[PDB]
Amino acid sequence: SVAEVQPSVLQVVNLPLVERPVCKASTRIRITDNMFCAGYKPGEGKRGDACEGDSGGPFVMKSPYNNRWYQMGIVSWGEGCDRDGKYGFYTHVFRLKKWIQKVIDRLGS
Amino acid sequence: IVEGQDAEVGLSPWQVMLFRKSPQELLCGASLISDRWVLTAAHCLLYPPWDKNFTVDDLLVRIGKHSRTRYERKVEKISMLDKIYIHPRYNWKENLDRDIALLKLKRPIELSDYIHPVCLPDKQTAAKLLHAGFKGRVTGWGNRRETWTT
Amino acid sequence: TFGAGEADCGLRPLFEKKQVQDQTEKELFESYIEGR
Amino acid sequence: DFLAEGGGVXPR
Repeated sequence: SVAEVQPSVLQVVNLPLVERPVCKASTRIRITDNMFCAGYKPGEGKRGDACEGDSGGPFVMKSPYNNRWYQMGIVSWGEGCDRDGKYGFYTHVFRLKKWIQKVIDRLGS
Repeated sequence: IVEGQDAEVGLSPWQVMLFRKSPQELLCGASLISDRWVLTAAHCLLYPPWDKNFTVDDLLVRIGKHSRTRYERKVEKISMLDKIYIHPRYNWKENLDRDIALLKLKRPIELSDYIHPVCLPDKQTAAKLLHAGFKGRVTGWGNRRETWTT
Repeated sequence: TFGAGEADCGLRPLFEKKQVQDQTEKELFESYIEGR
Repeated sequence: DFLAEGGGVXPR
């Protein structure tokens, strides 16, 4: 069972990291270092974005040094899905990593 | 996901599906970062604006899935949560700052060709990989387009 | 912290472990080099 | 107020 809008099988999309100033200028919201934005700029022709239901999911990067996949972000929020001039926001895993350590390593790390 | 494509099977072995016991439904995405710990957004569980406060007994975690809809016999592992941890400085009102939460599984899951944990960045990797222009990858069973529809 | 936490993490059984690449993994590599 | 500025948490 499935329709159109809600996909039948898992979906993928590779997105470019956008620089902090551009992300800030793209929204009226008080963005924070704890979040980053990604997506193609309007001057790029390529589309693609996370949308409702993708929340909580991972934004990963494959390292060219060692060939491991790292989780860089968590699908957090955005203003609609794939609007030109808008960028999807993601929690900053490396920046919140110390907290992740503390709770996994029994409230200490 | 908008403008994405069907994923090859086993493409994202760390992909977890946050699901609700009752009524049954897809709640969010998540990532297996080890055999016992799952990472997800704090708003997936706690978002007062939409009257959302799921506790441990409302959610199931489905790992190893490909299809959004069907129950995948051989590959899928459904699990229950032992604990839930929402970041203490999570800000849902103002800006959704610190939108991070950890789900502790009842007991460690069993890795497979379809169930494998992702790495968490470390200082060096963060510094080398996180540059504007560089691409990352997003996966999910979310909607394909903005809604005016179901 | 340093690279591998689990030593096995991020190494997909069906790809990196089998020396097989996924269909669009190349898109990621290409955006790389040292361009940023 | 996130909601006031159009911000949107990710199913509806």
